[PDB]
Amino acid sequence: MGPGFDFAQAIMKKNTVIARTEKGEFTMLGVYDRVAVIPTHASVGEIIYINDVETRVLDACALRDLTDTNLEITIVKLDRNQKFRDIRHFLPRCEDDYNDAVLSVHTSKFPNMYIPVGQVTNYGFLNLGGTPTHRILMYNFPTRAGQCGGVVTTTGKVIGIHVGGNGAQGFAAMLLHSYFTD
Repeated sequence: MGPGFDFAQAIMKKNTVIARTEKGEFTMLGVYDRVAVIPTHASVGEIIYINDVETRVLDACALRDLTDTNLEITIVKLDRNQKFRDIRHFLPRCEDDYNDAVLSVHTSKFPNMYIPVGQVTNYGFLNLGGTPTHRILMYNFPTRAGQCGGVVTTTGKVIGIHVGGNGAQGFAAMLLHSYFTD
């Protein structure tokens, strides 16, 4: 409808796949080459389904901060025959608050879904499903089961991936440029 949804759509159409693990279907953001991200609660193994095709996982790393606290981001390298468009220049360098964000989801259940979630707070610490978690972004939208792995954007920036909610608020793990240096 506007430049927010325009930027979100541009990311969804070229930089997302549908990932299936034994824990369900997730929106999965491709970042560069064969490297993507997914919530750590997806429990990625040696094999994953990418758009319903059996795919070997070449590497997977559940990120933690230097306090050894969960970040809820898993970086996955896929044995795929095709690279993602490199979107690392759209990643923030620092932890921040944002205005006017969009959460975008693409699964079998929720194809072509875009949610204007509004103001995003640098919330920080969250007890997420019983697990102490750092670098959490919060937005005041009643997000539901099916939205995990959803991409949070502003005009010009890819800022996080949706990892949970409490029925009134939704929570995203930050994406930082420093996670994807090579």
